[PDB]
Amino acid sequence: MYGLVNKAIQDMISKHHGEDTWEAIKQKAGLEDIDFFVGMEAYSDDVTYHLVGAASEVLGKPAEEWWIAFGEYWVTYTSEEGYGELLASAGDSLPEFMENLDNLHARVGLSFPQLRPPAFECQHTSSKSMELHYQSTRCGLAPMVLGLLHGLGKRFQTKVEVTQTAFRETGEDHDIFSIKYED
Ligand code: HEM
Repeated sequence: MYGLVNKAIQDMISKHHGEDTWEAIKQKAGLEDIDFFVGMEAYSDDVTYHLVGAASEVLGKPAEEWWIAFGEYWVTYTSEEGYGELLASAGDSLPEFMENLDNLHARVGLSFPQLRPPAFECQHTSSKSMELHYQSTRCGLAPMVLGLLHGLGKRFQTKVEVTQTAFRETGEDHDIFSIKYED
């Protein structure tokens, strides 16, 4: 993934747990040599998965829970490190934001030429609920998606109830979530 994802993970860990801990994770992740992540440069996806795995091993929480925290953090991080206006442009409610998300990543992808973005399709079941289809070229990021949804709930001051109803990792086609939301 592009370096800014890896910077966000370093930032979250460093902010929440201090620099010393970060270094132990980075070493455990096999990344001691990498002096710093370059935000606009592409890295092997392995780098990200290893950081998350090393974070779990060092701080002893399941990786799924790290991905959730990271997903939530990403909503603030992007808003604060150069993508505040882009986020604002994608709307001011959860269902509108989710409808715009593919176009938001198309916009990111004009700037990050090698981007492999997720794909999100909404099927609205009422004015306050939807089924969300999440398609990805990657494995294991559903929990990041749960955390991102919670991040968006906070951004829009909206209560978001999310339950995963289909799983990419089993045979099923792709991850699906049922979501209810209200203000
Ligand atoms: C705020 C709501 C957002 C959500 C819910 C979201 C969702 C996701 C998800 C689930 C992924 C994981 C990749 C995959 O599924 O294959 C991802 C990747 C990524 N997103 Fe977004 N995203 C959001 C906002 C943004 C913003 C504002 C940016 C601006 C930079 C951004 C840039 C990226 C980048 C660089 C990647 C890594 C993909 C790669 O390197 O190929 N995202 N996003």
